[PDB]
Amino acid sequence: KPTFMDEEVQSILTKMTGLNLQKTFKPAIQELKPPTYKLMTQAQLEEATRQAVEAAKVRLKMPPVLEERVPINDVLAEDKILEGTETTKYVFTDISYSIPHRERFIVVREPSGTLRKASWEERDRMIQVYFPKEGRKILTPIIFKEENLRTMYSQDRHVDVLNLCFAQFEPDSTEYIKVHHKTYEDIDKRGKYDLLRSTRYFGGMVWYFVNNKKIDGLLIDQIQRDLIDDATNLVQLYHVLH
Amino acid sequence: PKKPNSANRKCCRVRLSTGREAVCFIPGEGHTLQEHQIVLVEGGRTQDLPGVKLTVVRGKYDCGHVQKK
Amino acid sequence: CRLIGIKDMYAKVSGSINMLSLTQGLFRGLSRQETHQQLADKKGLHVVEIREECGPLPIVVASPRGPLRKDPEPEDEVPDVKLDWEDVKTAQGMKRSVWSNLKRAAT
Amino acid sequence: RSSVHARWIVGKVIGTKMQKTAKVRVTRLVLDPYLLKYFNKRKTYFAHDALQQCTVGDIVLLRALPVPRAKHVKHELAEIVFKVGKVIDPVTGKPCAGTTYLESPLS
Amino acid sequence: VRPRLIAELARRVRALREQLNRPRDSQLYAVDYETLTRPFSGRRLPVRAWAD
Amino acid sequence: KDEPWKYLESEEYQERYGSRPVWADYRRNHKGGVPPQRTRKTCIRRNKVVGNPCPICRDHKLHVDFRNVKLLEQFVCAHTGIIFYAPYTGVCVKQHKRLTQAIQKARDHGLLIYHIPQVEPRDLDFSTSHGAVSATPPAPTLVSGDPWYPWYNWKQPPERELSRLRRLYQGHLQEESGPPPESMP
Amino acid sequence: RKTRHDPLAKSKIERVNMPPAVDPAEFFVLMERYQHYRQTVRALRMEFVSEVQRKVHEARAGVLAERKALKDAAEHR
Amino acid sequence: KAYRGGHLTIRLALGGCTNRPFYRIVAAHNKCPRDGRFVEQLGSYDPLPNSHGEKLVALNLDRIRHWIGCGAHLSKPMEKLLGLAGFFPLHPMMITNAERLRRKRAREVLLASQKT
Amino acid sequence: PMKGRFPIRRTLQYLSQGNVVFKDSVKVMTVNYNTHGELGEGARKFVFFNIPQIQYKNPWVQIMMFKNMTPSPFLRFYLDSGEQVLVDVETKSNKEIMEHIRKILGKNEETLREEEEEKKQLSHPANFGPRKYCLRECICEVEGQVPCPSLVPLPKEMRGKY
RNA sequence: AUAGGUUUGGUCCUAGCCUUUCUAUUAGCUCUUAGUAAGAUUACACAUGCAAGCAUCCCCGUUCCAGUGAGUUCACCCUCUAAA
Ligand SMILES: [Mg+2]
Ligand SMILES: [Mg+2]
Ligand SMILES: [Zn+2]
Ligand SMILES: [Zn+2]
Repeated sequence: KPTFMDEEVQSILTKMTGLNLQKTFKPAIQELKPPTYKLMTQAQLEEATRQAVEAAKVRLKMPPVLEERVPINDVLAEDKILEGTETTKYVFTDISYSIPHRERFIVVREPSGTLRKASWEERDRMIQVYFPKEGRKILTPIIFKEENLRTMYSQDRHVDVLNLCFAQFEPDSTEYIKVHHKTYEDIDKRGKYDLLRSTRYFGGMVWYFVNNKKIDGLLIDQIQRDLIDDATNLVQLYHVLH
Repeated sequence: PKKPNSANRKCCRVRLSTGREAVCFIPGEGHTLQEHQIVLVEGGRTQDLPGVKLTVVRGKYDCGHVQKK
Repeated sequence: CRLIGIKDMYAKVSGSINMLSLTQGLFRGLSRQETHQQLADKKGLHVVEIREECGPLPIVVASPRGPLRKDPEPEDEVPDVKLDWEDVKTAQGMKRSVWSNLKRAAT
Repeated sequence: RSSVHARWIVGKVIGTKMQKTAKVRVTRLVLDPYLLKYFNKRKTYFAHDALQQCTVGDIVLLRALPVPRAKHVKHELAEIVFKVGKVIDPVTGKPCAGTTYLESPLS
Repeated sequence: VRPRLIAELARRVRALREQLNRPRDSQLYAVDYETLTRPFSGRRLPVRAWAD
Repeated sequence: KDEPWKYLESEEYQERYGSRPVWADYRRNHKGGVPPQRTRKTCIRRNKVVGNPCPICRDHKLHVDFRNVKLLEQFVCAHTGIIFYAPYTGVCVKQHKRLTQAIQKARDHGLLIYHIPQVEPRDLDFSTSHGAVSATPPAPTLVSGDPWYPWYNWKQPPERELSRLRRLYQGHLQEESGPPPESMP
Repeated sequence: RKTRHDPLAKSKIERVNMPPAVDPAEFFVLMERYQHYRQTVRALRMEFVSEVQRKVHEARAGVLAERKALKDAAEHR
Repeated sequence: KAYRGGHLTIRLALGGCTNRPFYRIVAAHNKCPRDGRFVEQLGSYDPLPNSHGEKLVALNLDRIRHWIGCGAHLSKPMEKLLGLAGFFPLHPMMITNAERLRRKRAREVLLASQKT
Repeated sequence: PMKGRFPIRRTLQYLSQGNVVFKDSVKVMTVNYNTHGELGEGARKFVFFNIPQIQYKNPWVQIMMFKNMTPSPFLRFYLDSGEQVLVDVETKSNKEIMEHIRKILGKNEETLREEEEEKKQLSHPANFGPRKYCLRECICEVEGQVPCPSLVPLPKEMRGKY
């Protein structure tokens, strides 16, 4: 019973991830306009803290990780007339409204008379060029280059790293999975499970470590720190999954 | 002009081709003009000079630089 | 402000313009005020500041040192409050002016 | 149906110096784009009393006719809902005076 | 409102003239048996009409 | 200085500023009253710096790039991501372009930190196998060769309509040959 | 450009309207495929009329709107 | 003053500046201007493709189909676009242009074999 | 100081503080109240304060404000057919009468939410229009064609420069 | 508008002109590389190049774009409907 998008399993995995109300909702460098100094009581403060914890938990609902893919060159409606004459990839689609980008029909053509459906990378680039969102750059991010990745992993700062990794690629891209695996491997070496407690993190960390049996460092850190109930829960999860 | 700054200004009437006709004043040491002249007139306004609203510009179809000794 | 230590605050010098008068007015204003701890001890409730940069995570500044009421401040209808109309006009952008807060002797 | 814009409208009867008609005015509120206040604004209208029920001084509803059968007349006065001075209460409301229960109710 | 009566009358007179003077397909449409043209209009004919 | 990264690490920075900004600590002697909405153009001129040098060009060795993060931190707000453009500070257009390029490079490399308030993604499905970008059973004609509408590919037509057309258009002599190939050199 | 009633210059109204180039086989293929496309376009116009009818049906005859109106009337009562 | 709203007549106008080719469909009647009294004003069309060759087109046929059902004619640009889009079959004009391109390539092969 | 003992009516925020919205079939909202008596303080304060809100929410309804009519006024409403809804105003609070009028003439919050969702669905920023009701005029301004060839220069790739 | 200048032997309230700067149109001056939007301002008047073709004659664009500000709450709705 793998169930990657389960309910209780994912809830327990998120619980294993430290909430940290000060780290998750850290005072970002945004338009810090003068807020209101309202007077809250004990019950109101407790309700606000509970709402913040719920929002942080909802923030830990993403992302999914399912390995990489391969850019397939589809061949649907073939027309033995062009065979390499009309290029530029003609696209004639009807942009409705409430349709996910994964279900669109970006009819990307080819120099021949075939009929492609937009390659994975090309489809993602076109989607980004169409309707952007929180960040999300067109081409690959310069922040996750070879030298840039090395500098980011050497300076110890995996908050903005995962933040941009989630707000840049898609939840099923080649470079996405590659960068995520590299970051997780760098996190494995030397125990430091703490910086990954203020952004999307459960993509493929604990799941991958339990599938490949890499919970040694996590168990060592848990035994060094404390939390016996969490240790028993992790042991039960390992016994169930394996 | 005035009592304290007792100078010798040359106030001459200048009629505008548009229609209005009023008095103006030409700056610059020594008035080299005369009468029959079609020179541009700017909206320059001098400080201490009653009855003056416009001046004569020695640029448009006249002179280039400024007189230098 | 530099002699006092303030690093950022706007002031609309309206009405008269004088040095001694302005200083006396500022002194009178700063003499009839209540600090955060004083306000907390007076009203009793916690001085929370809902930081806009953060989510619904409250952060108390001055905690109470005696009273602790369970019911918060009520939000009845039409609260009696007198404010300036020019401030609301500038906030909404009614009149036009390229000299309110553009490029002046700041910092 | 009523070809005119306004369908149902209430107003007071004043001008009646005509045959089988009664001029009626409608009071509406208009907002200022600066003062932020709703000021009272009246507008005279032309009704059509097919039988002339009351003389003058009555606030009654109106029913817009399909097509104007003259020039500007558009409403039709065919029902007096209340009488000015003898206002009727919701329940057990008898024709009484102003702020004086001369007609003992609950009788 | 004041409707432009001068312009309306002019346009009405022009329309009435164009309607009552309706010329049949013989007056101005008289086809020539040599030059291969039509009066009034004065336009040319297609290459196929060189002898049709 | 050749291979700098030393002014800030030396005592000159401590003796000069150390804690105050560099863009605000400037006094423009232009038309007094209030700074202008447009500042000086090119810092340098020919070989000398005519007039008061730029607030950045007055420093001889310090450059503008991601290597010098102190300058970027001083130019940007300590708690806001707003860049103080040149009209607000008073810097040559060359130094303004240099600062813009340095800020762009820093933000592209991952220098300036900033938390992104993320939300739900763009799609609800997460699987590279949906039927919208997979395949589709072909058509019988498409499998046989020519797709739907068999009149797409070339087809030697009869001769009656050819004679008709030759009878119609005659002045424009344009004779063909036969079915042209479908290749492309 | 011209506007019917114009003085019309003199440097173009003195040449025959020559027809374009026409290749027998190529032009016959042109016309056959054009007739096929025109028949298909007429069929697709009929289908567009049918689709407009279906849309008007789904919009007006939609029982959802009538049920919502009836529920609103019941709530008002 | 009286409109018509009857049969449509899609008219084009490649108005713009130098080094800037941009379509501009305008639906109206046969006896009406472009910016004058019309029936429906639709968005423009993208002639050349965007970067990395990806000619994106927004099919705004929602109301065009209704107008066709109610009576609306088409022009050469709209006809060719509908033909090469997806709803209508491949426009015969473009297929015959591809055939002419094939003939041109055959002539080029002949010239290359003859010359050198 | 301001020109009003209750300046809440002139504070901007009061305009956005609206909430109640009458149906699309209402016509007239005749309402009479008393001002001299001290019995119905609730309804008095209600009619005095919470009225510009509903008016700004939709100023397509008629208003009637009287001074002294009877110790037991009413609130005569009107529907599509011009009916006559009768209800007493004496001995009523402010929020109570507000909820009552919102349930009678006012529209349920569900209807307003559905209308807002329909309006959001109507919004289609994906379309292109030369600056008016949409954004990004043509594909040139956005990441696509040359960004406005009329301003930015071009290399020898174009014609007429060789 | 966060500075104020400009009265009086001097000060306060109090009110007139004005910058400090963004600018759109331009006088002179000086006057690099490569490329673009404009060269009617005046409801002043006009040479030369001209600008309407055409499909088998039927016929439409010609009431199109192209320019001007004479006039200037026609440039948008409710009850709905005219050719087509
Ligand atoms: Mg004095
Ligand atoms: Mg005019
Ligand atoms: Zn510089
Ligand atoms: Zn353009």
